[PDB]
Amino acid sequence: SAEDKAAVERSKMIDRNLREDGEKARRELKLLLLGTGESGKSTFITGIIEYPFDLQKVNFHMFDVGGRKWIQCFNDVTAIIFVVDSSDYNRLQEALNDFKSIWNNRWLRTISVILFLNKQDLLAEKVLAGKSKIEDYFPEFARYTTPEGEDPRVTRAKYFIRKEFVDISTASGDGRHICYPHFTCAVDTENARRIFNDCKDIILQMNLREYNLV
Amino acid sequence: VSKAAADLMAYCEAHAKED
Amino acid sequence: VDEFSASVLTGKLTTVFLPIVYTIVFVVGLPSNGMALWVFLFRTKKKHPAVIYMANLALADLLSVIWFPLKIAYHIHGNNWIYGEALCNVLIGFFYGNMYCSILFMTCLSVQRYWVIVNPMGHSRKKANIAIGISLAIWLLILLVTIPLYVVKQTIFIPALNITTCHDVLPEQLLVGDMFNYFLSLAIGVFLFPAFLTASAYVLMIRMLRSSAMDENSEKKRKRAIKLIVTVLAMYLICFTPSNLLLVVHYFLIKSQGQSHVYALYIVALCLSTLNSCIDPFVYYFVSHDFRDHAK
Amino acid sequence: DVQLVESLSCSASGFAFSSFGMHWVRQAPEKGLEWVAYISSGSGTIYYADTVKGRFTISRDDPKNTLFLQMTSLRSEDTAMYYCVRSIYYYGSSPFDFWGQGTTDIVMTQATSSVPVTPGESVSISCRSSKSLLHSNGNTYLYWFLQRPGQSPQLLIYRMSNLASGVPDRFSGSGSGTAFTLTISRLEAEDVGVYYCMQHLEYPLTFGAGTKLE
Amino acid sequence: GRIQMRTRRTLRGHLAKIYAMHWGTDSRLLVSASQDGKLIIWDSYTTNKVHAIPLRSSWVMTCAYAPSGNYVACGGLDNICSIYNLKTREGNVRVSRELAGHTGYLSCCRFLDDNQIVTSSGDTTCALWDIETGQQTTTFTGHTGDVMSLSLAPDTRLFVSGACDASAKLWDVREGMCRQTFTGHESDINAICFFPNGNAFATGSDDATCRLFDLRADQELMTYSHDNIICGITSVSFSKSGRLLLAGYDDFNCNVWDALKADRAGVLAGHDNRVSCLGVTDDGMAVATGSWDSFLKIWN
Ligand SMILES: CC[C@H](C)[C@H](NC(=O)[C@H](CC1CCCCC1)NC(=O)c1ccno1)C(=O)N1CCC2(C=Cc3ccccc32)CC1
Repeated sequence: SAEDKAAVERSKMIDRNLREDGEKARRELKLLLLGTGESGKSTFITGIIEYPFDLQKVNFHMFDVGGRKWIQCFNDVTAIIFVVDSSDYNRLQEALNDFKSIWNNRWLRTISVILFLNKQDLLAEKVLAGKSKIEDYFPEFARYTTPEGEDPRVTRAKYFIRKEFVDISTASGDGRHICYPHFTCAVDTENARRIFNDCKDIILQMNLREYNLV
Repeated sequence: VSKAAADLMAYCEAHAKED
Repeated sequence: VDEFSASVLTGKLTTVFLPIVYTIVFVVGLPSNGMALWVFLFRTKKKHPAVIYMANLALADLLSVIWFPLKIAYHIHGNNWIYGEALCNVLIGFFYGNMYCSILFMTCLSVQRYWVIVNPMGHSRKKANIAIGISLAIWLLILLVTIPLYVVKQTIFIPALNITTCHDVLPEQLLVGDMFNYFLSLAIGVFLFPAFLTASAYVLMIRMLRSSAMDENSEKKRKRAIKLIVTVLAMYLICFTPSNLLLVVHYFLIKSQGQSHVYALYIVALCLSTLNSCIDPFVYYFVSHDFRDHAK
Repeated sequence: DVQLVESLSCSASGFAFSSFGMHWVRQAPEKGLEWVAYISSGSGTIYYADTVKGRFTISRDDPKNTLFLQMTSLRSEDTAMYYCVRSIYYYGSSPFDFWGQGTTDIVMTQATSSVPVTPGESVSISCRSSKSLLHSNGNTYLYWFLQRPGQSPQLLIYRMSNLASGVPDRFSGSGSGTAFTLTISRLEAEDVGVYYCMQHLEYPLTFGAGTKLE
Repeated sequence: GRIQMRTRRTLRGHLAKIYAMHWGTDSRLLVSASQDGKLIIWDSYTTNKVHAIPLRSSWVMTCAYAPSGNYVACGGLDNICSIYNLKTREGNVRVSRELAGHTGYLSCCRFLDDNQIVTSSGDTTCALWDIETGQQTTTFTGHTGDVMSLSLAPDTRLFVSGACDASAKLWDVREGMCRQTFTGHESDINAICFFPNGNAFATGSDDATCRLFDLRADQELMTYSHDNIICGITSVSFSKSGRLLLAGYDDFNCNVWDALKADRAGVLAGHDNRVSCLGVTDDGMAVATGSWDSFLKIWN
């Protein structure tokens, strides 16, 4: 038993280091990046691309799996970040279908999705110049009207594109997870703060749920 | 072909005595 | 005893109204808090800090009413105590000991929530220890203040009525110097100060959840918590302020005027405090959907 | 490869010093071996021999991979060769693996002082103990060391049956409870030396007398 | 007959979801992997931790134990099967080789022996390597979906893999071509294991059913499912006898299944989250189980 006590001492030495490593990683928030190609996934902010950043003394660890069923591994992340090219109407429905698969995923029913409708400048000029008509792909746009400088026409189209995804979000969320749509460009430096504020509210909705306030 | 299940059952029963 | 007290001690107030109130509290409080301890201890897989305080609160409210089956018989029999001096001391001790314990554990939840919601620093791993550490410091304190309820004779026999009063009638000396300080310190120290934290903690939570700094996407779920904070705080105040306010007035006039007539108002105002023992499980535990899922 | 140099202080290189508990073993000019002290990984536990208990002190500092030994009051009994020995304790580990070059209660005895040996023989060594080394674990905490002339002892067998790494198949320990043996099949020229047996059930780690093969 | 097992040990120390677990050949040592980024060697008998191996990539999906016990392997989203040396003279655990070459994530790794390991990946192919040089000696293309699990025969002459295409393929280790096609699952196959005879294997798919395929018939020998179980299987293992079949469901509890009667005969509900890994000792006297709860449990 003399050697067993030296082994039991070793396990506690291992356990001490295991606990001390956990407390370092507990304060760092994990984020998953998803989105179709030609989106600003890699610009708006190993075998799989990593990106760490910290705002207000809070560390974020952001993942982009270039190489879905690996999505299960990202259960219990702080928030999914989904980037979609709002300018390309032809591929928007394909991106809309992708967001449906992610939002109603079996293992993402508690993970809030931070949605970025990227490259809003390209959307503004595309309809501001009138070169292409959105109603070809979305007939219901002819009936939509904006509820809210910003040109009225681009804003009407801008909020219609969001409404399509938020309608997808609110149809099944039931308050377990919430989608947070945004508009951003490749030059928008505030895209990091949007994730920070959104993760504060994602954490708050978790404290409210687990402390029986909800 | 139909006796494969019976063969496996006999295998398990013979082995079970000395699990 | 005065002629008025005879009517109170034999009237429909204490003979009829109270036994009904304490009967329903026991029948809907004991099993409801009983199921609450079932989930918090058996089916809850982790010792989350909220579970620590809520489990203790369920215990405090459950223990407060276990002796009410003896109090129901006390009143229907005409305020006649046949179970001896021993059980009257524990029935008083458990009743005020747990009732004032609940006031403290609902102060732990109000302050526990305040730190988490307002300062999400997230060290919940180590706070599970603080919850048990704070939880024990309250049970011990409750025991240390419940001692005078056991070492003091309570049952008095009144020849003019042929009844024995467990707590309603006491000597003047006890009620004027011994209990004027045990209960004044109990109401001021174990209710008024904990009420300051619970009222302060929850109004600050409402102020934060109403702030414009919150994201508008959670407004629907953020305003449901606002209504539950007011529900929790309102039940805390209207169930314990009346009885505790009349307790200070009751014992204040006895020392200065010898006025013992206020006890009639206090016993009715104490019905609200016992009602809270069964209100809490429907306001703390059975409001969230996940807890109801575990119950099923 | 693995190195332990001494001059008391012991310098460690070529192995994870912090992960090894260390011993001090001393040898009078010819009186066998004696476990001076012991320190575990992380300096958690310290043991001393009854002869130096409280008089000697053992200290260890991981960052510079150095082990120390200090004497409060020297006596004529302490003149001896002092050895730096490493040991790591986990399930299948082999304690007392490596010995330094040296710097100038269970009782165990050996019935043999010295024997002549020739190559090609099958000589066997024997040892005795005052207690049953077979623990309820099924392990038997017996150890074997070979001290060739002018060389530090080297581990041959740990726990009475397990062949140490880097030692030829020739050596094979055996025993049961209290009676132990060490077989040397196909005796070769380099096998000439003094053989020591050791116990590790309880401290102090008492050594045997020493059988000098010629 | 009914089976009841009573969590004789609880292995605590993982701080994230456990994803894979492999028993040592001695039925006492145990390696487990979690998203924490640590590959922990456990002393099952005493619940001691022998080694704690920091992984370069925390997104590990599989762990292996070398049959000799000298090495362990880890693989996952890093697209690499790392090999670790447990018998280093320096006393620490260090990487011996990194088996890069897979185009998708690795879902299962299994040592055939030292200097030979077979891995499966999400790129729809398996590869048989040598660790001395780190070159794929063989590749086993033929799947149309991500491969999820591997099971080496007792003679290690063949191995079976399951893919998201709801098909399981047996492979000739020494020749490289597929030798058998098995199908019937209505969704992804998520776990595969070998019946101890080596002539059969059990598949666990996301369609919430297990099924037994015999290499000699490739037919539906048995179907393990029930109306009240509507969740997939995450891990599948066999007892030493082969009469007992264990499977880790996403309903947070493993189910023991009579491999011949096809009826459930036990439950190992002791986890608060999805059961991910599950394996029986070579001795047959223990049954470890890991889950996303982050605790392993030894069941006897
Ligand atoms: C300062 C008066 C004193 C408070 C006492 N009154 C009470 O016991 C009231 C009674 C309460 C009943 C319901 C209606 C309201 C009044 N109960 C509390 O005040 C009470 C209970 C708990 N905490 O407080 C009181 O009138 N006398 C006078 C008679 C007395 C003296 C000798 C004596 C011999 C045998 C029998 C009674 C007595 C006891 C003292």
